[PDB]
Amino acid sequence: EAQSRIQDADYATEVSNMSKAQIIQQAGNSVLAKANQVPQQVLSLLQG
Amino acid sequence: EAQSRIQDADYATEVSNMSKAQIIQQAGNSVLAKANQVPQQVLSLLQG
Repeated sequence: EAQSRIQDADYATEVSNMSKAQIIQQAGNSVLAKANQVPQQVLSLLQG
Repeated sequence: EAQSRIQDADYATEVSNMSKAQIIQQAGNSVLAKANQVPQQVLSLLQG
């Protein structure tokens, strides 16, 4: 029982952790796509 | 007489003893099955 106390992660805790990690990752990927939408306003200015 | 006083267990006493022992054994086995119904709720948590 004491060894179980020391070891044996709580599935509730790591389930919540991975869920929020996955959402943060997807948010980061979407924001990365928005930021990698690099300025083409420079291209727009170029022909002006 | 004296040897009978020393030896010769009381059939009433050991009949009662084994009866309650058998009941305790059956109760322990049923509770053991209930406990060995080891957490599957973690499995439910996973797909969420």
